[PDB]
Amino acid sequence: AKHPVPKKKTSKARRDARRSHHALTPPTLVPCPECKAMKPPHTVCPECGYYAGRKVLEV
Amino acid sequence: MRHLKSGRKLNRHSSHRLALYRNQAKSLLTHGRITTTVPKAKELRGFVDHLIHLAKRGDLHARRLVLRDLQDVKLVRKLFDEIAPRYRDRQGGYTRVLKLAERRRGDGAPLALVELVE
Amino acid sequence: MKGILGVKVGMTRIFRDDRAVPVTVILAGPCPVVQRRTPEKDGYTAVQLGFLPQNPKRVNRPLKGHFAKAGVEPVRILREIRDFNPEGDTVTVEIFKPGERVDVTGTSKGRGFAGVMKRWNFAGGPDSHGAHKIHRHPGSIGNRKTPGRVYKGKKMAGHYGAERVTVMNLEVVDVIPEENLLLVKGAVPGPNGGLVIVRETKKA
Amino acid sequence: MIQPQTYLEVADNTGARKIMCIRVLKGSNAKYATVGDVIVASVKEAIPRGAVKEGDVVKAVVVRTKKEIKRPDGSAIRFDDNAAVIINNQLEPRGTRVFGPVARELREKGFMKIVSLAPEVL
Amino acid sequence: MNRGALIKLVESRYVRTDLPEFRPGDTVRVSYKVKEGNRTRIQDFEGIVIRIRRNGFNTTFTVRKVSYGVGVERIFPLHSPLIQKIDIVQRGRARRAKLYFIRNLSDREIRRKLRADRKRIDQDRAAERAA
RNA sequence: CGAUGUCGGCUCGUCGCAUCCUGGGGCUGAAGAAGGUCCCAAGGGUUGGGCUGUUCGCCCAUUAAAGCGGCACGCGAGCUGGGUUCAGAACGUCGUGAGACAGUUCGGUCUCUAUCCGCCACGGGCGCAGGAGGCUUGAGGGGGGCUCUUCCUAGUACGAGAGGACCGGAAGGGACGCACCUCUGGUUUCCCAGCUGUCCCUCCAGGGGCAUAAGCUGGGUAGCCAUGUGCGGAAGGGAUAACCGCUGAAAGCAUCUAAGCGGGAAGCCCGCCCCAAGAUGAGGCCUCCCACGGCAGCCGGUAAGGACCCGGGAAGACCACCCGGUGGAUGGGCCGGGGGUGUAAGCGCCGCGAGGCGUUGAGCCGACCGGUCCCAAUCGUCCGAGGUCU
RNA sequence: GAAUGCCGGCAUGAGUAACGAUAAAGAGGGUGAGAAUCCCUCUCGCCGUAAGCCCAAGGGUUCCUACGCAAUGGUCGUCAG
RNA sequence: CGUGAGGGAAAGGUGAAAAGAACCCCGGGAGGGGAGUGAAAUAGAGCCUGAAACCGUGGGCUUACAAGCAGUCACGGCCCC
Ligand SMILES: [Mg+2]
Ligand SMILES: [Mg+2]
Ligand SMILES: [Mg+2]
Ligand SMILES: [Mg+2]
Ligand SMILES: [Mg+2]
Ligand SMILES: [Mg+2]
Ligand SMILES: [Mg+2]
Ligand SMILES: [Mg+2]
Ligand SMILES: [Mg+2]
Ligand SMILES: [Mg+2]
Ligand SMILES: [Mg+2]
Ligand SMILES: [Mg+2]
Ligand SMILES: [Mg+2]
Ligand SMILES: [Mg+2]
Ligand SMILES: [Mg+2]
Ligand SMILES: [Mg+2]
Ligand SMILES: [Mg+2]
Ligand SMILES: [Mg+2]
Ligand SMILES: [Mg+2]
Ligand SMILES: [Mg+2]
Ligand SMILES: [Mg+2]
Ligand SMILES: [Mg+2]
Ligand SMILES: [Mg+2]
Ligand SMILES: [Mg+2]
Ligand SMILES: [Mg+2]
Ligand SMILES: [Mg+2]
Ligand SMILES: [Mg+2]
Ligand SMILES: [Mg+2]
Ligand SMILES: [Mg+2]
Ligand SMILES: [Mg+2]
Ligand SMILES: [Mg+2]
Ligand SMILES: [Mg+2]
Ligand SMILES: [Mg+2]
Ligand SMILES: [Mg+2]
Ligand SMILES: [Mg+2]
Ligand SMILES: [Mg+2]
Ligand SMILES: [Mg+2]
Ligand SMILES: [Mg+2]
Ligand SMILES: [Mg+2]
Ligand SMILES: [Mg+2]
Ligand SMILES: [Mg+2]
Ligand SMILES: [Mg+2]
Ligand SMILES: [Mg+2]
Ligand SMILES: [Mg+2]
Ligand SMILES: [Mg+2]
Ligand SMILES: [Mg+2]
Ligand SMILES: [Mg+2]
Ligand SMILES: [Mg+2]
Ligand SMILES: [Mg+2]
Ligand SMILES: [Mg+2]
Ligand SMILES: [Mg+2]
Ligand SMILES: [Mg+2]
Ligand SMILES: [Mg+2]
Ligand SMILES: [Mg+2]
Ligand SMILES: [Mg+2]
Ligand SMILES: [Mg+2]
Ligand SMILES: [Mg+2]
Ligand SMILES: [Mg+2]
Ligand SMILES: [Mg+2]
Ligand SMILES: [Mg+2]
Ligand SMILES: [Mg+2]
Ligand SMILES: [Mg+2]
Ligand SMILES: [Mg+2]
Ligand SMILES: [Mg+2]
Ligand SMILES: [Mg+2]
Ligand SMILES: [Mg+2]
Ligand SMILES: [Mg+2]
Ligand SMILES: [Mg+2]
Ligand SMILES: [Mg+2]
Ligand SMILES: [Mg+2]
Ligand SMILES: [Mg+2]
Ligand SMILES: [Mg+2]
Ligand SMILES: [Mg+2]
Ligand SMILES: [Mg+2]
Ligand SMILES: [Mg+2]
Ligand SMILES: [Mg+2]
Ligand SMILES: [Mg+2]
Ligand SMILES: [Mg+2]
Ligand SMILES: [Mg+2]
Ligand SMILES: [Mg+2]
Ligand SMILES: [Mg+2]
Ligand SMILES: [Mg+2]
Ligand SMILES: [Mg+2]
Ligand SMILES: [Mg+2]
Ligand SMILES: [Mg+2]
Ligand SMILES: [Mg+2]
Ligand SMILES: [Mg+2]
Ligand SMILES: [Mg+2]
Ligand SMILES: [Mg+2]
Ligand SMILES: [Mg+2]
Ligand SMILES: [Mg+2]
Ligand SMILES: [Mg+2]
Ligand SMILES: [Mg+2]
Ligand SMILES: [Mg+2]
Ligand SMILES: [Mg+2]
Ligand SMILES: [Mg+2]
Ligand SMILES: [Mg+2]
Ligand SMILES: [Mg+2]
Ligand SMILES: [Mg+2]
Ligand SMILES: [Mg+2]
Ligand SMILES: [Mg+2]
Ligand SMILES: [Mg+2]
Ligand SMILES: [Mg+2]
Ligand SMILES: [Mg+2]
Ligand SMILES: [Mg+2]
Ligand SMILES: [Mg+2]
Ligand SMILES: [Mg+2]
Ligand SMILES: [Mg+2]
Ligand SMILES: [Mg+2]
Ligand SMILES: [Mg+2]
Ligand SMILES: [Mg+2]
Ligand SMILES: [Mg+2]
Ligand SMILES: [Mg+2]
Ligand SMILES: [Mg+2]
Ligand SMILES: [Mg+2]
Ligand SMILES: [Mg+2]
Ligand SMILES: [Mg+2]
Ligand SMILES: [Mg+2]
Ligand SMILES: [Mg+2]
Ligand SMILES: [Mg+2]
Ligand SMILES: [Mg+2]
Ligand SMILES: [Mg+2]
Ligand SMILES: [Mg+2]
Ligand SMILES: [Mg+2]
Ligand SMILES: [Mg+2]
Ligand SMILES: [Mg+2]
Ligand SMILES: [Mg+2]
Ligand SMILES: [Mg+2]
Ligand SMILES: [Mg+2]
Ligand SMILES: [Mg+2]
Ligand SMILES: [Mg+2]
Ligand SMILES: [Mg+2]
Ligand SMILES: [Mg+2]
Ligand SMILES: [Mg+2]
Ligand SMILES: [Mg+2]
Ligand SMILES: [Mg+2]
Ligand SMILES: [Mg+2]
Ligand SMILES: [Mg+2]
Ligand SMILES: [Mg+2]
Ligand SMILES: [Mg+2]
Ligand SMILES: [Mg+2]
Ligand SMILES: [Mg+2]
Ligand SMILES: [Mg+2]
Ligand SMILES: [Mg+2]
Ligand SMILES: [Mg+2]
Ligand SMILES: [Mg+2]
Ligand SMILES: [Mg+2]
Ligand SMILES: [Mg+2]
Ligand SMILES: [Mg+2]
Ligand SMILES: [Mg+2]
Ligand SMILES: [Mg+2]
Ligand SMILES: [Mg+2]
Ligand SMILES: [Mg+2]
Ligand SMILES: [Mg+2]
Ligand SMILES: [Mg+2]
Ligand SMILES: [Mg+2]
Ligand SMILES: [Mg+2]
Ligand SMILES: [Mg+2]
Ligand SMILES: [Mg+2]
Ligand SMILES: [Mg+2]
Ligand SMILES: [Mg+2]
Ligand SMILES: [Mg+2]
Ligand SMILES: [Mg+2]
Ligand SMILES: [Mg+2]
Ligand SMILES: [Mg+2]
Ligand SMILES: [Mg+2]
Ligand SMILES: [Mg+2]
Ligand SMILES: [Mg+2]
Ligand SMILES: [Mg+2]
Ligand SMILES: [Mg+2]
Ligand SMILES: [Mg+2]
Ligand SMILES: [Mg+2]
Ligand SMILES: [Mg+2]
Ligand SMILES: [Mg+2]
Ligand SMILES: [Mg+2]
Ligand SMILES: [Mg+2]
Ligand SMILES: [Mg+2]
Ligand SMILES: [Mg+2]
Ligand SMILES: [Mg+2]
Ligand SMILES: [Mg+2]
Ligand SMILES: [Mg+2]
Ligand SMILES: [Mg+2]
Ligand SMILES: [Mg+2]
Ligand SMILES: [Mg+2]
Ligand SMILES: [Mg+2]
Ligand SMILES: [Mg+2]
Ligand SMILES: [Mg+2]
Ligand SMILES: [Mg+2]
Ligand SMILES: [Mg+2]
Ligand SMILES: [Mg+2]
Ligand SMILES: [Mg+2]
Ligand SMILES: [Mg+2]
Ligand SMILES: [Mg+2]
Ligand SMILES: [Mg+2]
Ligand SMILES: [Mg+2]
Ligand SMILES: [Mg+2]
Ligand SMILES: [Mg+2]
Ligand SMILES: [Mg+2]
Ligand SMILES: [Mg+2]
Ligand SMILES: [Mg+2]
Ligand SMILES: [Mg+2]
Ligand SMILES: [Mg+2]
Ligand SMILES: [Mg+2]
Ligand SMILES: [Mg+2]
Ligand SMILES: [Mg+2]
Ligand SMILES: [Mg+2]
Ligand SMILES: [Mg+2]
Ligand SMILES: [Mg+2]
Ligand SMILES: [Mg+2]
Ligand SMILES: [Mg+2]
Ligand SMILES: [Mg+2]
Ligand SMILES: [Mg+2]
Ligand SMILES: [Mg+2]
Ligand SMILES: [Mg+2]
Ligand SMILES: [Mg+2]
Ligand SMILES: [Mg+2]
Ligand SMILES: [Mg+2]
Ligand SMILES: [Mg+2]
Ligand SMILES: [Mg+2]
Ligand SMILES: [Mg+2]
Ligand SMILES: [Mg+2]
Ligand SMILES: [Mg+2]
Ligand SMILES: [Mg+2]
Ligand SMILES: [Mg+2]
Ligand SMILES: [Mg+2]
Ligand SMILES: [Mg+2]
Ligand SMILES: [Mg+2]
Ligand SMILES: [Mg+2]
Ligand SMILES: [Mg+2]
Ligand SMILES: [Mg+2]
Ligand SMILES: [Mg+2]
Ligand SMILES: [Mg+2]
Ligand SMILES: [Zn+2]
Repeated sequence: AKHPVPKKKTSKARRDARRSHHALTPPTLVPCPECKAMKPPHTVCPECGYYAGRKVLEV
Repeated sequence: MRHLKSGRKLNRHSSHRLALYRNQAKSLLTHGRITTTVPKAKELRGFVDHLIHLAKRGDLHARRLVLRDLQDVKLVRKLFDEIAPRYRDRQGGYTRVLKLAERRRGDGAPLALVELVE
Repeated sequence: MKGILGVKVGMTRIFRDDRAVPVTVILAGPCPVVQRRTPEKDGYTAVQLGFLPQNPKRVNRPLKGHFAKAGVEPVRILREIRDFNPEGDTVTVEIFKPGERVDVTGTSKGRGFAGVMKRWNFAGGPDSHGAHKIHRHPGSIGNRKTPGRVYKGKKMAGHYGAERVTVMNLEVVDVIPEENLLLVKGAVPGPNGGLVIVRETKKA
Repeated sequence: MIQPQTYLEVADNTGARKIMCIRVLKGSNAKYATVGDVIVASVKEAIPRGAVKEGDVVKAVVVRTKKEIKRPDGSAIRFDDNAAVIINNQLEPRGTRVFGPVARELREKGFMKIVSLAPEVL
Repeated sequence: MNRGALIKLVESRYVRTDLPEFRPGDTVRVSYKVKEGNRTRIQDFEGIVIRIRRNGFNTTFTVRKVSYGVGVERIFPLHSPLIQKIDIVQRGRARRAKLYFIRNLSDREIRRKLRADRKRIDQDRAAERAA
């Protein structure tokens, strides 16, 4: 190879346009049916340790 | 292509991956429940379930087969005397994986519990 | 034209006049007529076939109304056969008889991101004599200042397969109506389990 | 499955012992010769005082191959060597006897005399 | 649906059951139907079976023999209609499924390596004492 | 000249036509067969070797043919580095010498990261006046386009003979292309077995690690594959080229042409296969939802639907696509079958012993074809029409 | 306003290459505001003419213990030259 | 920095006065919010003034059929005085 290099500085517009797909998407959260805490679905609740309606975990 | 290929690789060569499964089995069979990454948890099910099933058969041959992976005679003895008889009527499904809510801080890894079923 | 929708089940071979005959087995019918395309209504002629029954608890409301207007139970797949107006309300393997030739359309197996050697049978590069990290590379992709660009349609690495492919003029070796089974001599695109379309051949 | 550079045993009594295919006589650019195909070959080894000698450029028909031959009945046949019989421009054998078995494909390709001269046809 | 059962169903018209069970290392005589012009005859191929390649109806087996100084191998579909009959000429006992290694052995070394399978030879004698 | 890397090769093509072959023709000092010469024709095709850095060329063996040129003597941010083209060394030769030679000879550092255009693939956004779930039309693109032999007609027409057709018909090939894995043949990183050395468990027996990122060796399912299997080039229609005509004046004859009509190419248009409505010219059909509250606008709750999350997938870099989510067989286990390996351990018996025989096609056993709710897809959340105007 | 000018500041490339031998990890327990990364136990792997031990150069407090984590450590850090 | 001869930097400013922010609140701390001091605290010690490049939050106009040395001339739409 022969060391490719940028030909022109990237403009503010083109830099920020490239970044138009970078925004985070918020985390998916459901209420825990036992303690009403907001938590990812399909995880053992980190606030009360219940899952599938029963205590799985000391928290 | 990976078409219809079975079994994770876990970025380990042959002997390391086999030693990973053996070591996790000893740990799970010892404590009843462990925490790993979700991918490791899922692959550990089939490995342990097979050892538990051979324990249920109970013969000398089964014990010698199990010993190839577990090596600890006192632990195989625990597997045959205590662990296996509480699964006499259970046909498969001797382990369960439940995903944990919080990721590991240093690398974001999703975690899961693996345990023996009641 | 005449056609039917099907599932590719697998390959084997039968013996016919002391010859081994490679066959692909297709589970073709039966296919209810769910809609007819007419020149007055739709501007052309074809029959929308249905295939494989579905759990209604999975069929949403606009689809349910479409089946109900046809008086047909909920089906997994709708596909049209162009220029085909079957007389009955159901197309089965019996539209084909042994000795006929058919065109079979499937979705080919997917190579994913394929190199230029798998996709286009490029020769690649030498594996010794100083060859330097270009063993599977395409080589040159053009000229110089004229034209100073790369042609459209240049053959390059990229996704390969999982596309519609039609193999033409296949011999129907047997029909087993009791099991809605079609035996076609030769190879048919896609995996076992894949949806295929079997049409009367366009080759004379 | 024979191509230029391939060595073949000589299944006849022409005097030649080893020939080296230099051409597959099967069109513009055939890649391989099988049983029943004709090759041009150089004679690389011959016994003293035979009809053919070393350095002769001869034609021969491939009579058996190490690459197994497929048949429409679903079966196949495979020999331990790559063997040829040296022929003239009329496809006739130049020797008077052929050694070892020969493929039955030869018969269908018009080498009747070689088929009969053989001890076994498989 | 059961795609495997459907395939087995298509093959069912062609499966045969008249042929005798054999193992790699056995010596076998295959009576095989052959065309030649302007007739069709039965040619016997007799040799050691060095491979049984199993796939249900698509099982095939390979028989090796030396003919007139040259080794020959034939692959036969185990359910070919062109097989008239198979005769067990000798039971050999091997220690492995594939006997490719005998392609490199002298005939003496083969006789040493594939000795007669007494257990199965007696089994063939006991049977065939039919009523 | 604050650098436009320079021969040849390899790879990858694409174009011109002054055409090497294949298709169509006129003339022939064209009997036939085979040639010669010119015209039309660029759709496809145009082999493998020996020599030399070679381009070129010669030679060998074939071929329908082994075409000639352009693209920075196409292509070194694609590779090579034989040549050429620094520093070393030598020969011939020139020069008193230092040194010199498109003369020769041996050797001699070819730079991981692509910003923009371009190209190959894949998404996200918004649009397509109501919002949705399907199924589609095909404007316009692309892909493909090759050819040989044998046989019949017929040893006929033609020819003294040798030789040997048109037209029409049949079979078999080569290379190339697409797909596939039943068969043939590969691989198959742990599916099975055998083996050595060493260390260990537990002394025997039985096993485990390591000897590679499989210690070695003999095998090997699914998958992915070619060497294996199927299928393709068309047919057919339309308009033409060169060329050949019909009728026919100007020009009482003649003339394919000035009016008019016909025949006629592997080439052109269509036909086949694939993409395709961002075709903003945003298409069509079937079906579903509805005119909801508060102030071509806004605010919130809903509708048909959809997304999230999860189990996964011959789908896949992410994404996307597809299937499933307890009203469930989606993965995992377990069971049966297939498949591989090829007779486990233990015990009995024979041998002083290494071992052997029996139990036993046993034991082990990935992916393949299925079964089974044992394990896990719990529980849920958030979006989403109220239909501008003539 | 330019001198491939000088000094300084701050951009672009870009959330990109990389994070320095492919000897390799797993779990449980503890500490802590915080743990893949610190301590402890068990399992696994690697070196063993060394990747173990002693000495001479050179280096110059890096040694031991307590307390601590802003910076240094290619991540993290409760640990540490 | 260099074995050495030798080379050789950068770096000034709270306020009149430390009156240098007790005490409370979130935080492990860092940092901040109140309180308080001061004529002044975007004079709070990373301190006079505090330009420019460069980065960000809010608002007005505008932009997803479009060909561009990016301006200029014209007209029209919207927003503001
Ligand atoms: Mg390079
Ligand atoms: Mg380069
Ligand atoms: Mg580069
Ligand atoms: Mg390089
Ligand atoms: Mg670079
Ligand atoms: Mg540049
Ligand atoms: Mg901006
Ligand atoms: Mg950009
Ligand atoms: Mg708490
Ligand atoms: Mg794929
Ligand atoms: Mg791979
Ligand atoms: Mg799976
Ligand atoms: Mg996998
Ligand atoms: Mg594995
Ligand atoms: Mg791996
Ligand atoms: Mg990794
Ligand atoms: Mg690792
Ligand atoms: Mg290892
Ligand atoms: Mg190893
Ligand atoms: Mg996954
Ligand atoms: Mg879970
Ligand atoms: Mg999570
Ligand atoms: Mg951490
Ligand atoms: Mg399809
Ligand atoms: Mg490639
Ligand atoms: Mg390839
Ligand atoms: Mg391809
Ligand atoms: Mg190549
Ligand atoms: Mg290659
Ligand atoms: Mg090479
Ligand atoms: Mg190199
Ligand atoms: Mg290099
Ligand atoms: Mg290399
Ligand atoms: Mg390249
Ligand atoms: Mg240009
Ligand atoms: Mg795709
Ligand atoms: Mg039949
Ligand atoms: Mg398949
Ligand atoms: Mg000589
Ligand atoms: Mg011989
Ligand atoms: Mg099958
Ligand atoms: Mg069935
Ligand atoms: Mg015979
Ligand atoms: Mg024999
Ligand atoms: Mg018969
Ligand atoms: Mg210059
Ligand atoms: Mg410059
Ligand atoms: Mg310049
Ligand atoms: Mg330069
Ligand atoms: Mg060219
Ligand atoms: Mg011309
Ligand atoms: Mg020509
Ligand atoms: Mg011609
Ligand atoms: Mg003539
Ligand atoms: Mg003549
Ligand atoms: Mg002519
Ligand atoms: Mg002419
Ligand atoms: Mg002319
Ligand atoms: Mg052409
Ligand atoms: Mg062209
Ligand atoms: Mg050309
Ligand atoms: Mg050549
Ligand atoms: Mg050479
Ligand atoms: Mg040579
Ligand atoms: Mg050469
Ligand atoms: Mg040359
Ligand atoms: Mg020359
Ligand atoms: Mg010459
Ligand atoms: Mg010729
Ligand atoms: Mg010719
Ligand atoms: Mg040129
Ligand atoms: Mg140039
Ligand atoms: Mg020139
Ligand atoms: Mg020149
Ligand atoms: Mg050039
Ligand atoms: Mg050239
Ligand atoms: Mg070049
Ligand atoms: Mg280069
Ligand atoms: Mg070059
Ligand atoms: Mg270049
Ligand atoms: Mg360059
Ligand atoms: Mg380049
Ligand atoms: Mg360049
Ligand atoms: Mg050189
Ligand atoms: Mg040289
Ligand atoms: Mg030279
Ligand atoms: Mg020189
Ligand atoms: Mg120099
Ligand atoms: Mg030099
Ligand atoms: Mg010299
Ligand atoms: Mg001299
Ligand atoms: Mg001179
Ligand atoms: Mg001179
Ligand atoms: Mg002189
Ligand atoms: Mg002199
Ligand atoms: Mg000079
Ligand atoms: Mg010189
Ligand atoms: Mg020169
Ligand atoms: Mg010179
Ligand atoms: Mg010289
Ligand atoms: Mg050298
Ligand atoms: Mg040189
Ligand atoms: Mg560089
Ligand atoms: Mg980079
Ligand atoms: Mg780029
Ligand atoms: Mg540009
Ligand atoms: Mg889109
Ligand atoms: Mg989108
Ligand atoms: Mg329409
Ligand atoms: Mg079109
Ligand atoms: Mg367009
Ligand atoms: Mg076209
Ligand atoms: Mg005749
Ligand atoms: Mg005559
Ligand atoms: Mg003809
Ligand atoms: Mg053909
Ligand atoms: Mg298979
Ligand atoms: Mg295979
Ligand atoms: Mg097979
Ligand atoms: Mg095989
Ligand atoms: Mg194993
Ligand atoms: Mg050992
Ligand atoms: Mg010991
Ligand atoms: Mg011990
Ligand atoms: Mg022992
Ligand atoms: Mg060890
Ligand atoms: Mg190792
Ligand atoms: Mg091993
Ligand atoms: Mg060995
Ligand atoms: Mg093998
Ligand atoms: Mg192996
Ligand atoms: Mg396989
Ligand atoms: Mg092939
Ligand atoms: Mg016409
Ligand atoms: Mg006149
Ligand atoms: Mg006239
Ligand atoms: Mg006219
Ligand atoms: Mg006409
Ligand atoms: Mg005409
Ligand atoms: Mg005419
Ligand atoms: Mg035509
Ligand atoms: Mg053609
Ligand atoms: Mg389409
Ligand atoms: Mg549309
Ligand atoms: Mg469409
Ligand atoms: Mg347009
Ligand atoms: Mg539409
Ligand atoms: Mg809903
Ligand atoms: Mg996935
Ligand atoms: Mg992602
Ligand atoms: Mg869908
Ligand atoms: Mg769904
Ligand atoms: Mg649900
Ligand atoms: Mg439910
Ligand atoms: Mg399931
Ligand atoms: Mg299952
Ligand atoms: Mg199973
Ligand atoms: Mg079985
Ligand atoms: Mg079996
Ligand atoms: Mg035994
Ligand atoms: Mg035993
Ligand atoms: Mg004894
Ligand atoms: Mg005994
Ligand atoms: Mg089984
Ligand atoms: Mg299993
Ligand atoms: Mg359940
Ligand atoms: Mg059920
Ligand atoms: Mg919930
Ligand atoms: Mg100036
Ligand atoms: Mg500069
Ligand atoms: Mg500069
Ligand atoms: Mg400067
Ligand atoms: Mg300046
Ligand atoms: Mg400066
Ligand atoms: Mg600067
Ligand atoms: Mg920057
Ligand atoms: Mg910078
Ligand atoms: Mg990224
Ligand atoms: Mg980049
Ligand atoms: Mg990257
Ligand atoms: Mg670095
Ligand atoms: Mg990286
Ligand atoms: Mg590195
Ligand atoms: Mg590293
Ligand atoms: Mg811990
Ligand atoms: Mg802990
Ligand atoms: Mg830590
Ligand atoms: Mg921490
Ligand atoms: Mg520790
Ligand atoms: Mg070691
Ligand atoms: Mg030692
Ligand atoms: Mg000292
Ligand atoms: Mg120091
Ligand atoms: Mg000390
Ligand atoms: Mg200290
Ligand atoms: Mg210390
Ligand atoms: Mg401490
Ligand atoms: Mg620190
Ligand atoms: Mg820190
Ligand atoms: Mg910190
Ligand atoms: Mg401090
Ligand atoms: Mg640091
Ligand atoms: Mg740090
Ligand atoms: Mg570092
Ligand atoms: Mg602390
Ligand atoms: Mg430290
Ligand atoms: Mg110095
Ligand atoms: Mg110093
Ligand atoms: Mg100095
Ligand atoms: Mg200063
Ligand atoms: Mg002061
Ligand atoms: Mg002051
Ligand atoms: Mg405080
Ligand atoms: Mg605090
Ligand atoms: Mg606090
Ligand atoms: Mg403070
Ligand atoms: Mg605060
Ligand atoms: Mg404060
Ligand atoms: Mg105050
Ligand atoms: Mg004042
Ligand atoms: Mg101020
Ligand atoms: Mg101030
Ligand atoms: Mg002042
Ligand atoms: Mg200030
Ligand atoms: Mg400031
Ligand atoms: Mg500023
Ligand atoms: Mg800015
Ligand atoms: Mg803004
Ligand atoms: Mg437009
Ligand atoms: Mg617009
Ligand atoms: Mg303007
Ligand atoms: Mg105006
Ligand atoms: Zn909870």
